[PDB]
Amino acid sequence: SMSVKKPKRDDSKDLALCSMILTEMETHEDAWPFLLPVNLKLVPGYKKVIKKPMDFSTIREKLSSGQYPNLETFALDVRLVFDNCETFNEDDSDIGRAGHNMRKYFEKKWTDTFKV
Ligand SMILES: CC(=O)N1CCc2[nH]c3ccc(Cl)cc3c2C1
Repeated sequence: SMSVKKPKRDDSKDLALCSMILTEMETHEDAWPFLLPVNLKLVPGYKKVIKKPMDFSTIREKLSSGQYPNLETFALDVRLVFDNCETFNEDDSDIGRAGHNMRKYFEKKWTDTFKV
């Protein structure tokens, strides 16, 4: 509260570390569904159903331009990619599997980097 803060957890390297995680995300073999925004003119249903589209390129641009106030808003956008993928894709599809795989890969990197 006013004049009462817990000790400052060091956040100076967060930007760089989130960038590194994102690079690892971008270069994963199963990232292909997520690299660019879904083409809303070419994918029937997507626009109406998915209220907040997100993709890796959009996250990279937001990151590079200071649009994440903190590491948690970054993780919210990453998770949004996978949440959308689950909303739109059957688990037993290539893309549904890719999303589960990428979520798993992300969350380990996330824990190991910021919670281990
Ligand atoms: C991620 C997802 O729900 N999408 C919607 C379905 C879909 N199909 C694709 C084929 C090729 C590429 Cl590169 C991406 C896609 C997507 C993206």
